[PDB]
Amino acid sequence: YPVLWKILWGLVLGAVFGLIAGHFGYAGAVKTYIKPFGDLFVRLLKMLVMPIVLASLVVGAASISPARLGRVGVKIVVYYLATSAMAVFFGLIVGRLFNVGANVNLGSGTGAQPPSLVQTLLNIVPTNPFASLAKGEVLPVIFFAIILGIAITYLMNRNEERVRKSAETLLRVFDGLAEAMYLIVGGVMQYAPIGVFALIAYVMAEQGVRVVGPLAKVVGAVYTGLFLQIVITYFILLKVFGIDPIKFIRKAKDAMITAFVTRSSSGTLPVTMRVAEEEMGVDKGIFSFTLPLGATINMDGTALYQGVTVLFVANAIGHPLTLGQQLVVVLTAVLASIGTAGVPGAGAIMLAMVLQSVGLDLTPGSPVALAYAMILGIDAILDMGRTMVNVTGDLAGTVIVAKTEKELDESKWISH
Amino acid sequence: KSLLRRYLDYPVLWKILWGLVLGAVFGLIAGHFGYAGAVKTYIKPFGDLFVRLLKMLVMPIVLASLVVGAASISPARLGRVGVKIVVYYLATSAMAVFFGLIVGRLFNVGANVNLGSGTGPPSLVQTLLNIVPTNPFASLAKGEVLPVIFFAIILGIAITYLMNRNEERVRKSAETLLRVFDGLAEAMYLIVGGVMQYAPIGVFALIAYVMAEQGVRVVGPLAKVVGAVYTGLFLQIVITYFILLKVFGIDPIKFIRKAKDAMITAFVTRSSSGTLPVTMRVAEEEMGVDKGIFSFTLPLGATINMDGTALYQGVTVLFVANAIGHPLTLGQQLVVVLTAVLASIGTAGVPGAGAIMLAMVLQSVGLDLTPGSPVALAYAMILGIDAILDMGRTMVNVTGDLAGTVIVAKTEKELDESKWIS
Amino acid sequence: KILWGLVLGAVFGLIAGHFGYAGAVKTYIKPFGDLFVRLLKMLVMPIVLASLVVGAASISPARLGRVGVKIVVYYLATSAMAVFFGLIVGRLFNVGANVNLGSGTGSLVQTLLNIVPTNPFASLAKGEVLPVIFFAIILGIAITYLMNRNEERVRKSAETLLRVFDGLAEAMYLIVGGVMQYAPIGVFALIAYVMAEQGVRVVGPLAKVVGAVYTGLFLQIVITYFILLKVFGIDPIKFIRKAKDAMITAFVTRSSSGTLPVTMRVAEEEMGVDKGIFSFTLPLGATINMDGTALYQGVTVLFVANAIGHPLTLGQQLVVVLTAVLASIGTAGVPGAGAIMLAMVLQSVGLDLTPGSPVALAYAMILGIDAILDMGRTMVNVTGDLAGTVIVAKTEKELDESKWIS
Ligand SMILES: CCCCCCCCCCO[C@@H]1O[C@H](CO)[C@@H](O[C@H]2O[C@H](CO)[C@@H](O)[C@H](O)[C@H]2O)[C@H](O)[C@H]1O
Ligand SMILES: N[C@H](CC(=O)O)C(=O)O
Ligand SMILES: N[C@H](CC(=O)O)C(=O)O
Ligand SMILES: N[C@H](CC(=O)O)C(=O)O
Ligand code: NA
Ligand code: NA
Ligand code: NA
Ligand code: NA
Ligand code: NA
Ligand code: NA
Ligand code: NA
Ligand code: NA
Ligand code: NA
Repeated sequence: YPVLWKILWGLVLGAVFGLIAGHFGYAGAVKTYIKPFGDLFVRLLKMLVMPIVLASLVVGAASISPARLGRVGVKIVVYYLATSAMAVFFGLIVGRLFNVGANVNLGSGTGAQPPSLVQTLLNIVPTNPFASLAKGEVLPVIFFAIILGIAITYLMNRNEERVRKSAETLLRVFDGLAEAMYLIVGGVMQYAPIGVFALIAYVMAEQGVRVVGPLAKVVGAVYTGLFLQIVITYFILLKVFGIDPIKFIRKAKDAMITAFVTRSSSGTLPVTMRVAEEEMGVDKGIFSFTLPLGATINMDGTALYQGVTVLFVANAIGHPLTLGQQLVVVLTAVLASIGTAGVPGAGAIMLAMVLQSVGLDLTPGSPVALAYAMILGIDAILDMGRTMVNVTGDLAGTVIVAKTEKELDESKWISH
Repeated sequence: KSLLRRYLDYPVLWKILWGLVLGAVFGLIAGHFGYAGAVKTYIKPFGDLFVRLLKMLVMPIVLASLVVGAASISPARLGRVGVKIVVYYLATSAMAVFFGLIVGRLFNVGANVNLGSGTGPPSLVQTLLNIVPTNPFASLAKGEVLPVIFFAIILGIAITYLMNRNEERVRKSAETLLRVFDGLAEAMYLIVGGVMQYAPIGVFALIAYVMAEQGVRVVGPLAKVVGAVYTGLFLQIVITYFILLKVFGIDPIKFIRKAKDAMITAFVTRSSSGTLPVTMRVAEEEMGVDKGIFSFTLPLGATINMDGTALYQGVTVLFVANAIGHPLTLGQQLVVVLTAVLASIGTAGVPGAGAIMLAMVLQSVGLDLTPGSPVALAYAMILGIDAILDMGRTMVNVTGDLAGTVIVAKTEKELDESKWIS
Repeated sequence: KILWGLVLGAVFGLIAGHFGYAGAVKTYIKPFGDLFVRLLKMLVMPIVLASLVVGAASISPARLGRVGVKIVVYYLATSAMAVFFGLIVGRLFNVGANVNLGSGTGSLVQTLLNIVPTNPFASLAKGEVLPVIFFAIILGIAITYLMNRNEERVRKSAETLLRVFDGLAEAMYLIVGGVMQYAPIGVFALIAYVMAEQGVRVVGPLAKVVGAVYTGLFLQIVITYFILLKVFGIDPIKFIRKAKDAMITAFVTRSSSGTLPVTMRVAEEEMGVDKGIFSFTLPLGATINMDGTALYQGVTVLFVANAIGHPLTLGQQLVVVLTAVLASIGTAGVPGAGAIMLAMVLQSVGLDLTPGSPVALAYAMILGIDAILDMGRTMVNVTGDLAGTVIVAKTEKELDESKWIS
């Protein structure tokens, strides 16, 4: 059965299974007897994340010039900010069509300390990479791996045979590791149809029943807005750089479906990278840098979930956001999506920062704190679709930057 | 550059047996004569150094040997080796509880404690998922062996795949990586050998401290617990291990003389995981087993195959249940076999975890450790002599790991018969 | 240029702390010093592990063993001299005699065993240098043994492994040099922040402590280091000129362990020591060889007892020499840890830090200027590591005599 089209079978069936079990009251059998298999699928991808990030980027940063890496960053970051900003802008319009939370009708009454930005930045530079590796801190690994692979290529270009042979040997240890990791990613993706089925079956069972109210109308709204981001911003950007966007989606889909049901960008980095190499044809000089960075700081789906649910609260308490306030949201939902860790649920946690920025404080027991908790009740329903666009923008950004740097192997894009 | 240097000249297997016998005589003297606090202060640190040294080697020598060994074998074999070692571990655990129950009733442990007592899916799955690590750098830093065993097996297998490629580039990268582990494994096994120079001293100290602290306590019905447990541990070795060993054509007397360094070390460190470096170096040099086997069976067995604990748990549960005037019926002892096997599989390879898990074995037959009850009193009588019993069991926990590794090896033709001829 | 940022930042921070903009300096200049510290920090664990595995293979145990026996004997004697200087310099300045406070008239072994790691992957993640030092020696010693095997097969495995450490060390030393491009800025920021916050406080008998502590630190360099250096035939003006990057990085980061990458690259590029030496003596000395701490402790211990009217007797000052040496060995190589350990030196002559007591006030006067004293302290903590590594290296002929000629 076509493995491009079989992981898609597990997604649908688990969704029907979980919706059916959820609508019929067996979600506790699904948590006990089905949830563990998706958890196994999650643990397997998780173990690959730290080595496959470290090794691919040491290799990739050696296997390219600094000035390219530097131009890749400036390019990928210019793309990343603007695709995030467009996501906020799309959620705001999609939130109004669906008219989210206007019928929740809570009275509220007429109404900062922004987190230090510098310490988050200094936090990029690790102070012990063995610790950042053991703690799982991807962004500090990205920094050390680039710094390291850059130094390895410098040492490969030295007059000594003794120095060249030591540095070149080190780089082979990383190349040996990276090639081994991409191998297992492909092997675990044999189980991927099952883990997908279990995760979506557990999720649909627990919060299926909850997608029935104006929360259901929220879900309708968030998924619609995510879609526009793809078919408008990604397809147009993809088609703009001469990439058949249908060939792009057809290649991304393994990374999209694991992103969806694991609700973790960082947890689906291995599939996103293996998709970026085998299917997409990107060179490690590119995706070994952009794909892990984007798993953290490029969350188009979160920046749009945050845009849609922020309108839901202000409507739900009778203090709708003015225009001048929605323009603060574009700034601050981008900032919060940059800050959102790539693990399940962290986007809701960061949504608070976005409210605190427009003057909707979450004082406990207040009407605002009530609307926030209506959202967190369907968070997994919205979490799946959110992480998917967080990854898809990482691939569309990697593929687009690659065709710009001549680092895209066009032999992989031929319907024959 | 010191003043004095004279040690290190004797058969280390014979001198490690010298430190064990002498330390037991020494600690017993401080016990009945009251210098047990000098031994904890002035002798225990040497046994502690010997433990830290073996401890530093565990994570590299498991990771490297199993990456090496797992690349150096075919998966369809590895899967059959696992199936073989796993069925052996279960049957021998079941056999140990079966022996502890029989040896426990023969010695009749705790039948005369005379405490009055009033006549009055969910949990295992996460333990399995937890075998799969979610970050191996962390599982390494945290010391999580079973997650590393998993990663190491999974890794080396991928390395052999890459060594078989049309590319000269992929083959040589994998081939290079594989050398780093092989380089690491050989360096670890080297240091194991250097450290085992200190082992006659470290063995002497550990047994001297334990015998000093808990010697005095082995005088009462706890002494009869000791009598039962050692008798069963002895029976488990000379009956089930010897009969099992001889059935597959291994001289059981040759096994013990090769195992002894691991046996004596497991005994005095009371930690399977802590005697793994000696257990593997013994599996290679003395036993003649190939890294394709013991790099998997020896770390897997240090955790999940505890024959010595599974017999300890059978004897002490009979001791407690007899001690409250509600002796165990047969139908319960068949639950003890079911549940002490389960609880011995769960017992971590650290000193004392068998008592901590012994509680789970009691909870399974209806002896709750509610505070102030008679039951909690008998459990604490056991925890009072746990070290005296901890030594003898970890010896049989490890002795059974070597016996299982060698027996599985000869069925896969992977044992070097040149060490067994003379 | 690292020496210009040090001068300019100190003049700058003194001015800002004098217009009350020390919180403007903490807000807008301290981060550059923190980047420079995080950058140097990331390198310590790899560049220590790799350099010592390499260096320990590339030398004989009996040398390493004799180097150790030599470096440890050097380490003790130079430390003991510092306290004797702090006692003399603290007594010369008569520190804290005008504080006039009335006072009432009437596990070590585990730290040793702690050197032996129990999981080296963990000791790596934790930043525990000394347990890595032990494992790296134990490892690298094993590699040459396997490279000195009859096998072609094992010779190539270990030779492969050793190259991984050599490849890593060479990248580490490379990055240290690149990070030192930023160092003129990071130095400026750190000294500007410290001068801003604690400048104002060098004004009282605290000023005389700063005067006293720095004066003795200088003698340790210009007397004991220079005399010992000249005794083994090393030009001290060429030495300091080579040491300076490690000195000034140690000065403004107040972390010996944080200056390890600069101290080692100075030991290789500038000094010319072989990894068989400095990859063992320099990380060992960052922890246990603190001349600068032992002199602070001698001067400030005199400061407390004078400030409370129970001056130390001779028999007591001779306990300070023993115990300020011991406390400097125990002081971690991070900012401030010498002050924390000064407490153990006070308790050693009977100045207990019972809360609210007169003793506890003099301690807190000292902790108010700790950073002003911490900078000068960590500088002589590494400066003594370089001087001894070079001196011990020349005794094992492992010093490159070509870098000391023009
Ligand atoms: C006890 C026996 C009960 C039998 C079933 C009765 C339960 C109520 C209807 C069930 O159908 C679901 O419930 C919501 C009904 O409101 C829909 O919400 C929503 O569904 C979309 C989003 O999923 C939104 O766009 C829609 O506006 C909104 O109707 C939802 O989709 C639909 O699947
Ligand atoms: N699901 C997480 C966080 C979120 O849901 O916002 C991610 O993008 O990786
Ligand atoms: N001694 C422990 C378990 C126990 O205490 O029984 C071991 O085998 O590692
Ligand atoms: N500054 C620290 C400790 C101290 O202040 O003494 C060091 O030298 O490493
Ligand atoms: Na974006
Ligand atoms: Na992303
Ligand atoms: Na983010
Ligand atoms: Na068993
Ligand atoms: Na065992
Ligand atoms: Na166990
Ligand atoms: Na010294
Ligand atoms: Na020092
Ligand atoms: Na110290």
